[PDB]
Amino acid sequence: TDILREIGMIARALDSISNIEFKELSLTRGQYLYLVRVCENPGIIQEKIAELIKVDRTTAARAIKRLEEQGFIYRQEDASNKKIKRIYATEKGKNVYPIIVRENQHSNQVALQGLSEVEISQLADYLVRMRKNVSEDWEFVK
Amino acid sequence: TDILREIGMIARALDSISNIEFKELSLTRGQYLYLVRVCENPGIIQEKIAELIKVDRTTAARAIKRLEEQGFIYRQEDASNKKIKRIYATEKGKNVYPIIVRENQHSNQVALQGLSEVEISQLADYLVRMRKNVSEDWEFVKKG
Repeated sequence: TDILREIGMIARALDSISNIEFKELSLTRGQYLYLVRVCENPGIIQEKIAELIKVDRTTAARAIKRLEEQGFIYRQEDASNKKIKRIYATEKGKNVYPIIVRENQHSNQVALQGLSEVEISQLADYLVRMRKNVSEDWEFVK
Repeated sequence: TDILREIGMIARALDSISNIEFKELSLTRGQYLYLVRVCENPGIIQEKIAELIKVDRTTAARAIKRLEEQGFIYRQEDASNKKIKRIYATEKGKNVYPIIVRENQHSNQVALQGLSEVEISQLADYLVRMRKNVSEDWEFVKKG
């Protein structure tokens, strides 16, 4: 099979599922990805967020603004440097985060059905290496 | 290691690379995905393309609509049912398709650097299983 094509189909199917199940939480269209990174990294900046999620800064910028408008996060300029805008989860964001975490844990269980622990262990090694290979190529292309 | 987290980062990284490299070819934002499926499946219907690419029917309709506007594909209405449209690549779509095919092949080579033939074969098997797993779950979720 086409390895990258399979990876893309897995990613898009998961995204399509989330657009349905997170509809009532207003975290569709990948919004939950951003909230998860903000909750795991209080005080993080837009630039770093895009780096982690692997998207362009304009894309990340729009996602963050939307999350703010929906009340999941808030931003605060640094007193020292006005240029640094730190992102934090609001009470609402910290409230829904756990559901997203558990839903993600469930998605993994669904995706990994049929695979044993040692098989999942090898898979993990291959994927991390691929992610590193592709992330580096992205930097190079950027 | 969060397996799906890795899968997601790899997919988004590739998408981000495509948005830069296909910019002059008018195929960014995943548009190349639809052109490829159309060239691989001449005459395919919108419903089926969304199923293969794993997206909702409206997202696919939007992508297919943009491809038509940018002259990559055309849609012919079925004689028995005007609402059914078979999608075909235009001359422009066919001319560009090969470039996309080779660019995707290059992306796989970059991604798989270091992995042996045997490891890649095992990976392929694991990914096919995963894809079937999540595809059926999506199908179930959709059949609400």
